[PDB]
Amino acid sequence: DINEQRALIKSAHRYISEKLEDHFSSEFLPKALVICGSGLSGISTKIADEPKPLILSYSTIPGFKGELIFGYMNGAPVVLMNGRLAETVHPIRALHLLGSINVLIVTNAAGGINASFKAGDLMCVYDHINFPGLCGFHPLRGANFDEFGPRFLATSDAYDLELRKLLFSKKKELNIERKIHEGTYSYVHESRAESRFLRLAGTDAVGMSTVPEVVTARHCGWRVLALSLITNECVVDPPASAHDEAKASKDVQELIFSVVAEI
Amino acid sequence: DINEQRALIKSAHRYISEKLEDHFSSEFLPKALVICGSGLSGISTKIADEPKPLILSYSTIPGFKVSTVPGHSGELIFGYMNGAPVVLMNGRLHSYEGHSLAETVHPIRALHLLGSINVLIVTNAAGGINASFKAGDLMCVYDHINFPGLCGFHPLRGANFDEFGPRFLATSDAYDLELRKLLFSKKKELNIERKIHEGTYSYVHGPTFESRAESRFLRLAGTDAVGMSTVPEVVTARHCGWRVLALSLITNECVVDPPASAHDENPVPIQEGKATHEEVLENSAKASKDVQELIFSVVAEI
Amino acid sequence: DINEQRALIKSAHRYISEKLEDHFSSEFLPKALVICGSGLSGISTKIADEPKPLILSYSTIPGFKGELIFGYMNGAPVVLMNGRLHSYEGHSLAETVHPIRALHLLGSINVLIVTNAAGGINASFKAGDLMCVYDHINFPGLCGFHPLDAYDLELRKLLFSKKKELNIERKIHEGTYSYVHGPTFESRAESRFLRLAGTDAVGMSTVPEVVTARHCGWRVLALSLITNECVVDPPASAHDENPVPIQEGKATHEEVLENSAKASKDVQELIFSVVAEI
Ligand SMILES: O=c1[nH]cnc2c(C[N@@H+]3C[C@H](CO)[C@@H](O)C3)c[nH]c12
Ligand SMILES: O=c1[nH]cnc2c(C[N@H+]3C[C@H](CO)[C@@H](O)C3)c[nH]c12
Repeated sequence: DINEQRALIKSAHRYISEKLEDHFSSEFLPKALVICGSGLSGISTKIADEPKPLILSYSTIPGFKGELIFGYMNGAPVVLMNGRLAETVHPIRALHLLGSINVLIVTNAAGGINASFKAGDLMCVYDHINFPGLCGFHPLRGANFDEFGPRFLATSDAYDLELRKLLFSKKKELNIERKIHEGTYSYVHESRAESRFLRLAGTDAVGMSTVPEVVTARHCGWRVLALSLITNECVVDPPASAHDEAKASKDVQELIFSVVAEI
Repeated sequence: DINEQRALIKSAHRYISEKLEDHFSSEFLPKALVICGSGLSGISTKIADEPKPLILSYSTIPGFKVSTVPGHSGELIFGYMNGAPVVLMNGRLHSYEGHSLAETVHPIRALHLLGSINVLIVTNAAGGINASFKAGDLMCVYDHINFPGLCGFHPLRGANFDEFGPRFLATSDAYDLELRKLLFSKKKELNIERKIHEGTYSYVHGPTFESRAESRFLRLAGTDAVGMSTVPEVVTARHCGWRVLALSLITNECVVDPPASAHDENPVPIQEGKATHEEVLENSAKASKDVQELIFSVVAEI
Repeated sequence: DINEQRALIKSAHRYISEKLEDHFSSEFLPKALVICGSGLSGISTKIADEPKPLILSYSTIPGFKGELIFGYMNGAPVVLMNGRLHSYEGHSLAETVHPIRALHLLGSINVLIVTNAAGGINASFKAGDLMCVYDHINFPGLCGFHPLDAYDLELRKLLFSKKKELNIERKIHEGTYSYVHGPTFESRAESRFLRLAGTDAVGMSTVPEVVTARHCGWRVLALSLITNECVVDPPASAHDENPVPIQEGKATHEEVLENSAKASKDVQELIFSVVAEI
């Protein structure tokens, strides 16, 4: 089970590393993996046309259940995951074997739970609640990959302070007027009562991605920067009583483009 | 399948029972199962040399799964502690290792069939969520939160073992009052100064330590200490009709403050105070002698 | 699995549809499905004698893991589910809602009326009160357990108008039902948690049926019978010299069944009145 998972991770790396060497004139050693969430596939446009980026379809990569994009962004070599529990984070581990990536930048679309948030706002993630992981669906469940990281991983330090300071500094410099908050992302696998529960539980934004990748990247020792696009404000007010009578993506693109040059 | 689970339970029992009958000259009828938590395997040193104890490796008993952790694979130790026949589970299984909850509590079912055990004494290490707790303190468990259980991961899911207990088990009475009073009486008798709080333990799956927001969530939900075991064993023992005494060692203080903000002028490093397994083990080791002596005293009076 | 799940649902519909054709002289097209929860089998007595109702045991219907009763109630053609399935029994959520998906294929049902027993979490509720459900919290759904605006306002108003018309004194609250997996009754700390989470009543069923009915395009009316008041007080401390016994007030299935049966006549009268205006 872990033996087969290890072999598939090594096969994926083996394949990827070979394709890089055949494609690039110099060693390609990406400093970051960028995961483009829903509606944010335009991050790819920010990849320079020279040298010609390398594109591998997931179908072609051993053990990948979409495409991987290898190229330069603002002078830095990166990999983009265009589209996306053990198997869902397999790509992170396969890419870790390249031995160059030290930052995961992950973007997603999320529902606004914090009452201050409005659609179109951004939220830099500085904490998370991994609801399925508290219960029994967890990317690290099973035998530990001892070569990658520890059996018991702290997550109180999951969201790098310097990367967050960097993101905000870059926003003020490109003078982006879009609202950006800092808060807690809750991962779940939506009623008024459930949204109310999420709010009182401490949720600022909610969605069904990101956290398993953040946990897996942290397990590998990477730094993590995570950014949510608030697509809508969830309603928390009770139903009526029977007794009664893509502008965002553009901004995300430029933020990330700026960020990676200092990564 | 339940008829498959019954067969595995009956098989484990038969193996264990036959081992005992061949090892001890008097019928061995343990009154308590003691489950030893992280860093507390020292409890086994309280088993007397005479009569010779019996040690059964998990790897040799049907249905038992071994730890994925080397080389602590886990063993059942049958012997006399302070004159009382007991069985110790030296090592427990955790669901984060990849075992089903049913697998982690199978030994309780198998041992129930000996027909003598009426008390579970369960120990564990836990992170302190209650702000007043400090590493080194003990907490006597008088209540729990089974959040994974509410959400679909429950050791009693499936056809009910009607031979053992009710389809619908109350848990508002899970933590016997007289055993908790016994525990505190022994603290007094032994002049142990270590604090023993009383409070609520929450089971979470792991294997990550909790984020700040998760810990804040557990806190607002009423958690005093958090760990990755114990609750499914308690529930299963209760299903079998045993009384339960549960004792947590607070091995670390969960970090619950919001992380440094990007806007903060003098930020606290987000790594400050982070939990590590090494801190848990070293703190378990420091408190082990007190835990050993408390249990040694308790088993003579059950 | 999925293109085969579809086959089992069609197989169930074929079985049922032919049994109905064989049984009734005129086309029988039920407009409501009533799911009879814990201790509420008495609904069956409200089915009229003429035309004779058809009973189908769950054991003879393809894919069903109880009985289905097809007949007229207060002039309305309905189906009753006498017995429901629960995830704590080891059944997948898909298996627990299979009967709804099969019956949807008749193309005639447009209302689910679902009843259940529930523990009272709201401090003001008493055993014997009813609660009309207007919202829910799906706890297993947080982890992705899933069978595949929910609770019709006009049906809720209809329920209250019938309580008034029938002079039923029994209290009917309106509030939030929390679905938790079971099969244990909640600990004191768990019940206090549910209360702070916004729960008014707690139970181990219903939500997956509601979600499935909505997916099939049906309106939903859900009624909980409060059968017991959940214990919330912290248990006796070892330091208390005058402790309240930890067993005091504990939930039992016996209490649930007895209290379900006591409220059953009122619930039957309500549902009987409602289906005629569905
Ligand atoms: O206090 C409660 N907690 C959770 N569920 C129920 C229920 C509902 N049903 C009743 C049945 C156990 O009596 C089981 O299927 C859950 C009644 N009271 C409670
Ligand atoms: O802060 C905590 N959170 C969750 N569990 C534990 C435990 C119990 N542990 C011990 C072990 C990790 O150190 C693992 O099996 C769960 C001690 N401290 C904490």
